[PDB]
Amino acid sequence: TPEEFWELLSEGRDAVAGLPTDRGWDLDSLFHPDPTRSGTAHQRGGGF
Amino acid sequence: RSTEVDEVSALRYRIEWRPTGAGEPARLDGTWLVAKYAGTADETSTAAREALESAGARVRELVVDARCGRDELAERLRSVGEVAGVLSLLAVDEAEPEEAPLALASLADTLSLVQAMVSAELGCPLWTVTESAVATGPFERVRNAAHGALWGVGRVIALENPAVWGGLVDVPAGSVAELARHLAAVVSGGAGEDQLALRADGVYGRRWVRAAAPATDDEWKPTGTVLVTGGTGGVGGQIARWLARRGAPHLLLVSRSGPDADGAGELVAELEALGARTTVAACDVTDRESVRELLGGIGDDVPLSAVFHAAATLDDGTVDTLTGERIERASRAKVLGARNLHELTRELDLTAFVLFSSFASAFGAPGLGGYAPGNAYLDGLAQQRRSDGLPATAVAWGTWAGSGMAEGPVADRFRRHGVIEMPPETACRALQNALDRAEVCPIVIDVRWDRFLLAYTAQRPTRLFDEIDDARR
Repeated sequence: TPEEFWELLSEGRDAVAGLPTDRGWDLDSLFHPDPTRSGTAHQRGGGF
Repeated sequence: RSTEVDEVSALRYRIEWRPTGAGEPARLDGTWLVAKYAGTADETSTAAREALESAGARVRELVVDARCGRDELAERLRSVGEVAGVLSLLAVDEAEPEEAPLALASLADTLSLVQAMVSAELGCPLWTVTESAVATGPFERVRNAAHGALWGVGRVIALENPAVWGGLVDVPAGSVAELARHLAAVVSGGAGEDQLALRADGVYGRRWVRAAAPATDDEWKPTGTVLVTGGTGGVGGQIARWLARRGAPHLLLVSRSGPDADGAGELVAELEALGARTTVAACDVTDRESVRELLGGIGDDVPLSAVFHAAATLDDGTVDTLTGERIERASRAKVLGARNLHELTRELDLTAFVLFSSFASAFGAPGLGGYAPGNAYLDGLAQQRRSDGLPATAVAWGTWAGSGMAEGPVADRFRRHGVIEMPPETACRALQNALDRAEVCPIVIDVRWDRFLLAYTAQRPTRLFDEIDDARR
């Protein structure tokens, strides 16, 4: 609700937790020491 | 196109944390144990006191120090009455004995508590709190594997006696909100769940997930020096034969005695005809000085490319009357050797890194409570390596068809309910497929699901084996 959004803005927090798990993503081969490897991401979080 | 790989495709399994809901809040009475220990008095004490008094639980403060046997604590527990709840806080904000990481005061203390409660004729679940022991995703970082060993031994104890265990919650270190928002929803939740991991939004539980086999074309370079601990040792010799048939002029099949243990003629003949002169060993592995000597024994060119820690230090895993020091001395080689290899290869470039753990750590079968701490430590080290960017693998394996030492009456007991056996020939291609798709902790075991359920469920309800439809039988 917009009121909850205003509360969050007032207290000044962030909503960055991490990648979800319900969507059935692989979540394992998404990263590797080599950033140039195909099928590899970089972000280890975010608001979902 | 084609698969022809149904065996390995159905052989693959994973561990993941699906989100979970909540149980039932409770407003009940009962002397709640807190196990405050000596130096664990922190804000958690005040939080637990306030929450339990709000819920009406009588917070029973107790002070405990280094190992006190297993009788006096039971005697003092007999002087309070019925305890309706225990909140093991012994492992929070505690360092580790880096000299002997396997030997931790927390595991011995909690095992003494379990034994004393068993002698205390109480039968109350012992809820334990951990700090970043497990990760609900590789984006998180784990700082200790001894806590994973505690997880494994607690799961083993739960499988031993249903009435004593129950509760292995996880809380992020230096956090208040995660405990505050749930509290009785988990510690007194009516719904049966034990592998709880409180974190920010909600909770998660360990769950078995069958993996898939996407097509791949890469393959690790067969040549190059490869370190294979344990020497011949059955499985180790079979892996050496597999590497020889793959092709490797030089490797390192380290044993505690190396060529002096067995030596053999057929093994060296295969290693020479199929490959070339492959160094076996010159010393043991549990000593850092031995690792230094092995490093000094490295020549020039064809350098080390893979490490297969196939330690043969496994002796027994029966709980009975366990002691932490006994487990430590039984599992010196694999833990200390793995730590030495990790610290000695921080900068060296490696192609593959296999800890080569075993099965019965995900579920903790009875009579195997000693191998589980070592498997948990290996998995934790592999997770640390992967999160830090260095290659590692934490494969968990079952019983081989030709395993002379790893197959006996216990193997027959497993055969009569669940896994029957598995041919080591398929193990080679299974390992190749696992290494191909950048795997970390793959599970390769076949299970007759109906027999496994009728042998595992028994009296303990658990949702761990619920997410796979093939296990509905």
